[PDB]
Amino acid sequence: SLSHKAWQNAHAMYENDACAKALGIDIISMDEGFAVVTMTVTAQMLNGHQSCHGGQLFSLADTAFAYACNSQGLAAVASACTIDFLRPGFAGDTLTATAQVRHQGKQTGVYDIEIVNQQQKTVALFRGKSHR
Amino acid sequence: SLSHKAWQNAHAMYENDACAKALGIDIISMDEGFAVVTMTVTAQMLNGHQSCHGGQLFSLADTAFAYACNSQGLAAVASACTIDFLRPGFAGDTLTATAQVRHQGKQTGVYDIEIVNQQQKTVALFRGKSHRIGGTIT
Amino acid sequence: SLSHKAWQNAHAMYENDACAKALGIDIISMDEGFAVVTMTVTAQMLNGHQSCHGGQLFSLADTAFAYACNSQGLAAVASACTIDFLRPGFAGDTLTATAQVRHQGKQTGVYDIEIVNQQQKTVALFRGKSHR
Amino acid sequence: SLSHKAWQNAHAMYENDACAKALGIDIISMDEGFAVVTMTVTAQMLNGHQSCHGGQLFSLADTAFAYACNSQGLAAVASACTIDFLRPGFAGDTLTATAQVRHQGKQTGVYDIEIVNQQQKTVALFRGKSHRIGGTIT
Repeated sequence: SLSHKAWQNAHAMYENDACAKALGIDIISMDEGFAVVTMTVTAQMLNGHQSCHGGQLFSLADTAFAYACNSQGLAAVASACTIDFLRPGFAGDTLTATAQVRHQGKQTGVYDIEIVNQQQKTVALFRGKSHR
Repeated sequence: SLSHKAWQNAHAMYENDACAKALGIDIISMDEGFAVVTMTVTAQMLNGHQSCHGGQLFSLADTAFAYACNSQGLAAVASACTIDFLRPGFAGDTLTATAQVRHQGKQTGVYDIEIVNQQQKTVALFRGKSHRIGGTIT
Repeated sequence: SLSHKAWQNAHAMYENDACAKALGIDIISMDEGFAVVTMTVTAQMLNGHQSCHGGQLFSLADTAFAYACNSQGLAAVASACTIDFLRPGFAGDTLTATAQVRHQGKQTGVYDIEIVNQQQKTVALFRGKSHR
Repeated sequence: SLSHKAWQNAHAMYENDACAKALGIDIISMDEGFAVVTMTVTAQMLNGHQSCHGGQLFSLADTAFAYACNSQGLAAVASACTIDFLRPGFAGDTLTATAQVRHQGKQTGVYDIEIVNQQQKTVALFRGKSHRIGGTIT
């Protein structure tokens, strides 16, 4: 019932935590409809121009997004995502991704995620459309 | 010709692409403004629904995109892009990403990528915008 | 029944035709899941830099899209749209918008629209996500 | 100060903006990187569901966007953008589009626009990318 819903919440949280662990992502701040997580770029994530590969950035943002869904028990997947890359993230940068619900409908939602560096400059903007 | 140059560029890039090699991406087709790459979904890449993670799918699309927009010999990177996820990728699924130039100016370009599984079903649609960053490729 | 569905088709077509009329849009070619329509930019559509305003371009593309939905009886609205503007459309250009279904799900779809000028250069690319 | 300059720019542009005037757009707030504009949905703008047309909604968002990204005094145009439609706009609805800078480099910028109706419900979310085209505004 209620207890199945609670179980699903806890299950979605365990899964999100396992991906975060495996990516080296830490929760810094989290509350209703938002989450701020951090990650350090390591030399293992560099593309040929020595910056963070777009797929790690996309995961870091996906994980922040999952945590923002999960702050309110609203487990969802992304159905679409738009991303502006403004500056590269280099090895050793500490990247902070904030995700924030902007609209939550009956079946779908829109979430914005901003990734910034340790100089507080914007590395990337995402807007995602979610489903569930 | 243009296709031979496109493949030389792609061989140069792939030879030091550890993300592509780590994910098992192979390149199967190359022409100027055009690339087709391939990857098998292994269990390691799955979320809680036994479905491929977005970042792996994004990475596949971004790889066909990097090849297609670097194929003319001018180093270029993504400034922006959009992805629609249409169907899950399940373990064992073989996924083919095809990237095709829609516009290429002196500095900027637009490239459409489609990811299709072995049943010929669309998994995902991506559209990427590139920016040349100066000089020749890595 | 069937005849209600047929009536709705014909009704959606009349509406799309009235918007096209009011925008000066002509059908050039149309078939299952695609439509190619044209429009001339008039001096009444210019912004301050003397090019077509983005909202006329958006309408021209919306109308091509409606006609592509309607080619197969699949009346829909756009829920999201992404647009790259590559070159302006100037007064007197004849702009051709092609719309093409790329995916059609149970409730939703994706359509691509390209607008080109009379020199066959690309003026704008749209990708739309549709609903119905 | 910065806001006074922002409003001078906006008065200069609006004074010859016939699309804004034709659609009844008014400007109500201006600061550097920031603009709020307003419009009432009349019957003339409705589709077959008695709902505002996308192009009118797009035009409203693009107007707040043009104001916000021209507010620093450097002529700039949209190179790309994306819109999510969330709720219909019905006749009589008063719609407010607020545009806020997320990034502004020397040449390019990103601006987020939200359209809200008189019940404070979101109608639409738009994100636009701008490109400066040289010199001062029209």
